[PDB]
Amino acid sequence: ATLTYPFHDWSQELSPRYAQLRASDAPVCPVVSEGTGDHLWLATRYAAAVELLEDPRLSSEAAIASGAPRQEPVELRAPGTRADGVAMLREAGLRSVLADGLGPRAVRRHQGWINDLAETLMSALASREGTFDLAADFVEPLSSALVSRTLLGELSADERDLLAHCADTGLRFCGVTHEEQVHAFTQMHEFFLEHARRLAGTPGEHLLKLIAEAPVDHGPLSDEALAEAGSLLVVAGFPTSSGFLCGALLTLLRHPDAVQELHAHPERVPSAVEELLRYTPLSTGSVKRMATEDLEIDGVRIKVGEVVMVSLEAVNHDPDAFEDPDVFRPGREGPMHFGFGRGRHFCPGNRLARCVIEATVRAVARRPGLRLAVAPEEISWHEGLFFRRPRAIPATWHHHHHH
Ligand code: HEM
Ligand SMILES: Cn1cc(C[C@@H]2NC(=O)[C@@H]3CCCN3C2=O)c2ccccc21
Ligand SMILES: Cn1cc(C[C@@H]2NC(=O)[C@@H]3CCCN3C2=O)c2ccccc21
Ligand SMILES: [Zn+2]
Repeated sequence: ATLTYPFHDWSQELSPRYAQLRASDAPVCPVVSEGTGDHLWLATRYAAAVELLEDPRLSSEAAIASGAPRQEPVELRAPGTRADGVAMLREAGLRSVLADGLGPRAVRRHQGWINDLAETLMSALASREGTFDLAADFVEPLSSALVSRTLLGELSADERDLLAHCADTGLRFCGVTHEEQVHAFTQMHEFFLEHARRLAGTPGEHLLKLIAEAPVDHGPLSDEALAEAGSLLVVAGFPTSSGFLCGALLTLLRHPDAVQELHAHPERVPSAVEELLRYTPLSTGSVKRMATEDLEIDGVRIKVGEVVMVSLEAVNHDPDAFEDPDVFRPGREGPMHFGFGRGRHFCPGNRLARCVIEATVRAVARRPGLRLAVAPEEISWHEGLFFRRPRAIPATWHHHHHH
């Protein structure tokens, strides 16, 4: 009877399993990894997720460590490496560099070109008669520019392609062999071992530069430590940004009334950004934590060493938190969504993410003539990715009204 994980819901149609688990009485339900056979706890209710992700007895670092019970088929690392950029920066005493390079000051430095670039990419599409692909010709250049200009430094087109390929090949439940999946991480690691210092020295204020230039104990930060930072930034910023912006465009274009309302009321755009983060399902897996001591939540005993997963998508679609959870309702006042997680490990990139998301929403809201070119069921999805992404977003112009 035991349920295997994940649920193979690669499109935006969420698996019926979440509702089945949310209806269970317990705050966590047992599942078994389809890949490793590890037994895992899974939370799907908003209430349970708040308590679990606020608990200091559950450790992210410990669930990332090699050997932990895991949901993914292969370890997400170059073998023999720590591959925990967050722990790295904490160890190096560099938490403030990340906060400073992703905080509201950083956003203020980048929002100008981010908005100009969103507008450049969208106005460039106004010339297309017939069907064009918003994924290839809007999301990928915008997400590539975000990663290069705010995170890694000046990337060549080939380097961008390599890093994007490593993320798509490594961050998967299925669709590639184990050796190909390992090779994604070793290729990314070897790339940054060679190039991270050079990238950190390219012009601009990208985060890798700030990290490489920050004083730490005993000489400059090592090539291995910079490499660990590089791989963290790729997996944190690249497939997330491209997957989310793709899914958010699909949500907007499936709700032309919402787009038309934002066209008439730009002051409503920030509320729509937050609802996009609740409503648009990004990940096919779960955030995870390891218990560092026995604990009991609402009757369930979790033993030290066991791993607790929280499905943010399940949580964001919990009808006990959100009335009509499967309705895209941009003026929803609350409650607070789990699109960026919760607690200690709440996404440190959230301000930069919101900045790019808002730029994208406004580029659409200015042009309510932008339409999906096919029915939503006619969109094809990359199967097996941790971060959902359609193969293409075919779009077309009904008219060219803009302001
Ligand atoms: C420039 C873009 C981004 C950067 C630099 C970034 C950075 C990061 C980093 C470093 C972490 C790990 C934090 C930790 O474990 O302490 C993280 C976690 C997270 N990020 Fe972001 N991120 C970006 C974009 C996004 C986007 C677009 C989303 C969702 C739409 C997102 C959602 C999340 C979530 C839910 C977590 C929590 C994972 C957990 O609890 O283990 N991020 N991000
Ligand atoms: C942002 N983010 C952090 C982790 C944990 C761990 N931390 C790392 O630095 C390395 C780099 C390569 C893989 N890593 C990890 O999986 C993670 C996993 C899946 C998706 C996104 C993730
Ligand atoms: C919505 N959302 C969920 C996560 C957790 C991440 N999701 C996965 O599928 C993979 C599978 C193996 C481990 N994973 C994780 O820890 C996440 C990270 C960054 C940005 C957004 C995120
Ligand atoms: Zn108008």
